[PDB]
Amino acid sequence: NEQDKVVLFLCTFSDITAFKQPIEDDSCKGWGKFARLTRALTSSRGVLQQLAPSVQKGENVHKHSRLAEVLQLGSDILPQYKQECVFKTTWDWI
Amino acid sequence: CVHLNRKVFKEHPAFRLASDGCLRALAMEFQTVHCAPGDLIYHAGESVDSLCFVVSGSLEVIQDDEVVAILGKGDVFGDVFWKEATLAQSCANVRALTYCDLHVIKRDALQKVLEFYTAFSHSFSRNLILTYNLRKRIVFRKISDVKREEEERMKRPDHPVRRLFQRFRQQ
Amino acid sequence: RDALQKVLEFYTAFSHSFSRNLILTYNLRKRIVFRKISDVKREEEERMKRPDHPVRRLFQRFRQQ
Amino acid sequence: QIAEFKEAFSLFDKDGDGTITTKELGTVMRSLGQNPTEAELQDMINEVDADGNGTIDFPEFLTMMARKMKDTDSEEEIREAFRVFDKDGNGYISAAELRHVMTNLGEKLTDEEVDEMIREADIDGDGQVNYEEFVQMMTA
Amino acid sequence: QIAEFKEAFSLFDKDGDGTITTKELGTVMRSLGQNPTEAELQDMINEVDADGNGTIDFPEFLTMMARKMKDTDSEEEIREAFRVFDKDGNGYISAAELRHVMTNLGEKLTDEEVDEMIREADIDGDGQVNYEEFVQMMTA
Repeated sequence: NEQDKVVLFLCTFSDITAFKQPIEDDSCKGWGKFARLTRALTSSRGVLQQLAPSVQKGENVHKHSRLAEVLQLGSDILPQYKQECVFKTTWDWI
Repeated sequence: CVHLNRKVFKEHPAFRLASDGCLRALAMEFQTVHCAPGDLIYHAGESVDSLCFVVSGSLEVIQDDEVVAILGKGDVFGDVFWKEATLAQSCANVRALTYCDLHVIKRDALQKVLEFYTAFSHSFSRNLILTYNLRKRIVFRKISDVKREEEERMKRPDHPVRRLFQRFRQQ
Repeated sequence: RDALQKVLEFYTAFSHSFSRNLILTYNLRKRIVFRKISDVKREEEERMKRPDHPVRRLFQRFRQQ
Repeated sequence: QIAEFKEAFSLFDKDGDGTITTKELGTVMRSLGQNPTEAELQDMINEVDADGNGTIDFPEFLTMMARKMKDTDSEEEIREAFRVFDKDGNGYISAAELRHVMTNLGEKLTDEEVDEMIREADIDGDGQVNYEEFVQMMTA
Repeated sequence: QIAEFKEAFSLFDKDGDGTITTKELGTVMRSLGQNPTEAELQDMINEVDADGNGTIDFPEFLTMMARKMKDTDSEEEIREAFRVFDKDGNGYISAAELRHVMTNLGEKLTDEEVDEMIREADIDGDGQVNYEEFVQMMTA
């Protein structure tokens, strides 16, 4: 805060289903659960891991880049919930 | 007025099932508030008589000096009138954070329109989800209070008063 | 209608002759039932085209209506 | 909703032919952080595709998507009623549609009853009934 | 009210030491128009003082003032309830104060009942209860 008090919490999210592992309690098929995992992690893979479908090792590059985007977002967690000329008059007079 | 309240009618799912006559007879009742930042609409204890749609800006909802709800673009607060038919007090302050554009409607004109447009009012009740009831006081405790309770381990006649608590049991 | 009803409540002997003489050119309450000629053209087209129990009971509710 | 999946299918195909090859599947699977067996990828392609030529169109995916729907019973029954009442399949129920299903189902009503059901079900005043106006009468 | 006496105690002490001597008492008694016996003044000092050194502090007067209170029974009972409910002694009853006296007295209520009593007793909306809001519930 401006009073430096811990007044709020920010919890940001994404979908790491396809990145780690598919685990289903039940599904129609392996491809069906895989398709649901790809459709769920759409804005994760799509607008962040753009050129990453061409490359391999997405856990080493693109997932780390999305975590770094969250790190830059934590750098942008600075607004802190707070409210955020006579020389021109004298200059125009003279 | 319909063009002025297009910012409600094109956005909310509560209004996309309305007749165009209902659209005009609603839009003729919608005031428009330009809330300055830091200025509060409903003080805690004031009468809630007008559900508000937020078409622009950001709002905070303060109950007991604590932010309970942040209201963004496209949120509805106030109180459901047509279910309750009861005037209530605002259990929370509602302050604005930014230059806020609200489209409010008092409960009397709303009830007039909803009594006239009977087939619309059911879909209105089914579709309109209040982002914050300003009647229903929400029960919560502060973390300073449970810190005091954890401090109270160091600390560790009622009969005229506990019967009053039994009156609370009678309450 | 409010000022009209005020006057007609006051002028009682006039209001009967008013009711007898005033013929509405169009009732804006009474919805008039009609069909379009495009619709019966579609019905004549429907000769080429030529489960209900949860819904037809609703139609029986229409019978109850 | 149903058609809104296929943008990620644009992320599925790397060639851009409307036909998902096994190499694009292996590339996106290695991009997923996993090293799968390409024989199991051929098994998944042969189980997924209806063409059966190592590549599948999105209509071949549509049956698997409908199998993976698994929605509620009530919305499925009302969607069945909406599909069998909209003979045109345009998402709208005409008065001729109501008359033809009144004749085909067996419950014969007068034409004023057809227009009465149309005027009572409709709220917005368009002469036709949407799915929300449909479930407004499917509720009671 | 209780602390509002001591300004006249500023008229009591002539030295200005926080300790009423016998000579200041004799001076103000001769100023009262009476010629008392200084032995009886020493008797009054020894009966009044708790220090017992020919001079008394205002805390030594406070017990005699509390004896000379003699207020009503009802306000004394409600003041006893207010003193035992305000464990902080700040003239205000927190919700933690109500919860701790609910646990210590024995009458255990849910936390929503604590906040219900807080919200029903309070009128001005401060989250705490004053003595007038206290006697508002002590009346019924």
